[PDB]
Order: sequence, then C-alpha cells, then structure tokens
Amino acid sequence: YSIMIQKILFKDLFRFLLVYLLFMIGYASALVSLLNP
Amino acid sequence: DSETFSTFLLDLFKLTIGMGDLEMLSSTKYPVVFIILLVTYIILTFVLLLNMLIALMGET
Ligand SMILES: CC(C)CCC[C@@H](C)[C@H]1CC[C@H]2[C@@H]3CC=C4C[C@@H](OC(=O)CCC(=O)O)CC[C@]4(C)[C@H]3CC[C@]12C
Repeated sequence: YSIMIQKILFKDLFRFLLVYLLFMIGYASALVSLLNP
Repeated sequence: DSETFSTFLLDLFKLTIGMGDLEMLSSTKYPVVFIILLVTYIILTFVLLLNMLIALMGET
C-alpha cells in the first residue's frame, strides 16, 4: 500500500496538480476582474 | 505549554471535521508558511489518506 501510494502520488498527482493550477488561478483571476469597486 | 497544545489540538481536530475557524493564528510569525502547512495537511488528510481507504475496500 505504501508503494502504491508513492507511485500514484508522484505520477498521477503531479499531472493532476499541474492541470489544476493554471485553470484555478486563471478562472479566479477572471472572477476578480469581473468585480468592480 | 501543555495547555496551549491541549486547546489547539481540539481546535485543529474541529477544523479537520470541516467546522470551526482558524482565529488562533494571530500570534504567529510568518503566517504564510502556517497557511501552506495547513493546506498540505488538509490535502493529505482528505485527498490521499481518505481516498486510499476507499480504494482498499473496492479491491478486496
Ligand atoms: C485521526 C485519528 C486516527 C486520531 C483520533 C483523533 C483524536 C486524537 C483527537 C480528536 C479530538 C481531540 C480532542 C479534542 C478535545 C479535547 C479535550 C482537551 O482537554 C480539555 O478539556 C480542554 C479543551 C476543551 O475543554 O474543549 C484534551 C484533548 C482532547 C481530548 C483532544 C485530544 C485529541 C482528540 C481526541
């Protein structure tokens, strides 16, 4: 189980995190730009 | 500082449940690293540790 967790953590979780980071930051930036003080 | 630890542990477990607020961080220096550490703590507890428990039952 530890070996499997290490395997999934490095390979699949790297791709998922890298996929999510730009999407999240850009979408949140878009929402922030939407608002006007 | 046993009393401080005793209080904070209850607060931290409550935050782990998903209810409460992290108001105690006012006395901390370098709050950013504390935020990051709590972020990673939540990520490990919810995403990886909890998921592996889910997976084990399915395969067995
Ligand atoms: C995730 C699994 C494997 C670990 C199990 C979690 C417990 C170790 C945590 C969850 C809630 C925690 C408790 C939350 C509140 C208290 C009361 C606290 O003493 C007090 O009464 C002062 C604080 C208060 O009165 O609320 C001492 C620790 C204890 C038992 C905490 C110690 C650790 C506990 C039992």
